[PDB]
Amino acid sequence: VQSLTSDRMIDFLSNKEKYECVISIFHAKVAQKSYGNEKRFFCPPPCIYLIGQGWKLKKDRVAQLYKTLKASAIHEQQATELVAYIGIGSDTSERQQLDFSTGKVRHPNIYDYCAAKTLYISDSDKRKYFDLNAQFFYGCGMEIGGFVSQRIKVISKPSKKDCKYLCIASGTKVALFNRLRSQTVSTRYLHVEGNAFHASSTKWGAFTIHLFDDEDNFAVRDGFVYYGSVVKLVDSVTGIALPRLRIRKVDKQQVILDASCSEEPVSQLHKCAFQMIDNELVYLCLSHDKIIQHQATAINEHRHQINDGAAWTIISTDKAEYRFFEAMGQVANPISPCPVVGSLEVDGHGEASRVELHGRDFKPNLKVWFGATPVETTFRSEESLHCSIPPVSQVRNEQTHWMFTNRTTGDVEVPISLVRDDGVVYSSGLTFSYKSLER
Amino acid sequence: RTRKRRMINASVWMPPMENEESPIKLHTEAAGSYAITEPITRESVNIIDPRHNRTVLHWIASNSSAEKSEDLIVHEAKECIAAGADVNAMDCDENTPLMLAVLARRRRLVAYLMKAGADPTIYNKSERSALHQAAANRDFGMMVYMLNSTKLKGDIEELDRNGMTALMIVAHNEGRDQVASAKLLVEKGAKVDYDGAARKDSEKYKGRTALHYAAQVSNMPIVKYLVGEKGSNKDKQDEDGKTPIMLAAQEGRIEVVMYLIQQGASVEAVDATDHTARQLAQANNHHNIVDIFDRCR
Amino acid sequence: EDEPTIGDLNAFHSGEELHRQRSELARANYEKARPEMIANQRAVTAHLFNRYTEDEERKRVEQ
DNA sequence: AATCTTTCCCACAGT
DNA sequence: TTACTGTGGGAAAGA
Repeated sequence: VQSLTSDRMIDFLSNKEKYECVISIFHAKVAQKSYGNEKRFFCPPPCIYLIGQGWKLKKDRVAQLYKTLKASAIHEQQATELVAYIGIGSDTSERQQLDFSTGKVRHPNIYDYCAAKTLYISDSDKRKYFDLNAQFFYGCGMEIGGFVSQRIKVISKPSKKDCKYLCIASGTKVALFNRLRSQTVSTRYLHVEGNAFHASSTKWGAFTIHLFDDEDNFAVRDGFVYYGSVVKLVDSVTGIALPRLRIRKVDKQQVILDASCSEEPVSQLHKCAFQMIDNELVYLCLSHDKIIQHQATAINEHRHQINDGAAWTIISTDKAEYRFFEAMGQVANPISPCPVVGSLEVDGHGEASRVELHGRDFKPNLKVWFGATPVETTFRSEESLHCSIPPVSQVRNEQTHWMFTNRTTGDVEVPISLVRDDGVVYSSGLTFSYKSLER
Repeated sequence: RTRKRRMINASVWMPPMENEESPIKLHTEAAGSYAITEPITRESVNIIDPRHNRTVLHWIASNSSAEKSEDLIVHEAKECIAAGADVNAMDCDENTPLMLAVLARRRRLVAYLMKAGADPTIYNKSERSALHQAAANRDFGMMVYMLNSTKLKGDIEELDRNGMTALMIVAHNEGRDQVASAKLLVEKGAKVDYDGAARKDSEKYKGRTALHYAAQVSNMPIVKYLVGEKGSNKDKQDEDGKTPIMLAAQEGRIEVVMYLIQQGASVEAVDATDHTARQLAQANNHHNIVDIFDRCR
Repeated sequence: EDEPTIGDLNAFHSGEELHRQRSELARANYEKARPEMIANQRAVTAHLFNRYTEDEERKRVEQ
């Protein structure tokens, strides 16, 4: 029993950075089946990012365990390696291996990232959907966990001329990528590094694609993105965005744009470009691994000629992010069923107060912690937990004051957490506040 | 303003082209417990907003005037409201006074509050109508009362921040008024089998339908009301293609499993990843259930 | 008008009862097949390990 | 039927 | 160069 102690928790909650373990998995929301014996690699490719510096500490918590557990009488540098295998609704595929090896050449706050670009589903797999399967563990046969992504649809080929899996939705996430004539090596994906856009060869970014409505801050509506609609592309991580843009259709390097197109919803894996709002001749383009505007030629009134790398394939992508930290030394078991808190609700008054959490993979073995204050958690579904708000008095002390005490509105907002009755914190990232009328 | 359109703030970046001292005494009082003082005029209330952007009634509503100050609240409200008041102003968390009201379940205060031209409808940060909250903390009356404004019944189907409706939230919580709080809504003007359709559109809200939620870790009283009253096709699938049975089977509620089975709910059909009730129950190790399936056909 | 001030606080409670009720019952169930769970994992999660080493032994044999 | 989707079929441009 | 292998376009087969 390695239960969590108020004190230990503080040590964490205080320096999450020097502790926490983030691991995110980006992927496509639709994959193209491969026929017979060919292999049609998923694209973009599902890649896993290892975030935080706790991944280093996580190493040591084992490095000083393989040796400090050896005790008796070159195989060391091996018992600290990151072994990971990603796989699909595998039934006949071995389950591809991601690198993560210490002997890898590089070519911000990202411990290490790997991409699985060999994945593919055969027609022999007669399932309509399927989800990714990732297993992480250490060289020294030490476990970590096992995850699965959101569902992924299987498509025979991208239609030329359900609907939330075949149309892009107003508030969803996508990736925009460019390719060149029957080959791969030249694949670029719209991404954002250090507060700025460009076009990676290495990785791709997930961008929430908003449907502009009207009026920094702006109006966004609900509705499938239709060709010729003002679209706002926001990066999901950083926050950064691109100027207003009018997504538009394109066929064979030609920006097809008559009136009978605003009756066409942007299908998956189709190509298209974003023409500026003012100079309806300019298109968002990249001229060699760096994005810029561009004045492409005019041809008729119902069409337009654009540059090669000015028209890309849009595709809805999703992602998952797992945050976890070992309160007390690695645990015997793994993490695998890792809870993901969606939204936090509250209803009732003072003595009848109640907090509703929503999410996925909720195991009854979890206790919610308002900051450093555990509560009599109630598991209902593995999608929800109710819990009674603890009395303010018993949350922050002369020590926990500056951290739980909102430096702004002098209120008291504490970080919510889901805890494993085995000393492990699963940070919801949400926060409970207490309306305080002092100062 | 509606749920369909929101306000998204975010930075930006442009691509080149070529290379070459206040603490409102009135409020604290109102907040406090008993002490009613200071002028309660048009300038008193209506105009004043702190750091929570809460108006007097907001704090008055906050029946949290603990230490007990019973009936005065209803009155101390009626005051600032009859001395003029934006009976529909929103606080930090987009909560109309009338809401904080249903939150604290001050049905009386509400009653007047509405009469003062207050709109329940106006949902908060949690894209939740007033009726949701009623359901949120299952206060039967509180809703049976509010279900008299024409405009409210209008937003009967509207779904919250987690894409759930009236019953949806009802069926989700158990109790004895519940099964009636339901009979109410259905009587009021709500279809039993509503999946989120008016929303299949963008906003990623969708899937299930009442029965699902009940099914999902028991609430028998309702699954019985729904599959027994009339309707609810136990064979419906959410955006993950799940039959309540499944949901049930997944979570592990043998109790519900059996009823559904008994009523003729298909066990054939599979989810999105070609799985099925057993494989599910089986997958999460709910043998009790597993065997119940093999004990069938 | 002029009706109520609280609201059947004993439904809400009789309820928070039933719920805390299944939470405990369900805390059991999970604590039951708990090892069976960690088992199906303990193994399949290592089935990859010995699958790693032997496919990692190659880097050693060929040198 | 009228059209879309699914399964083939195959040329191109690299290894 | 000959052999082999992704990918994109397009005909043909089904839905």
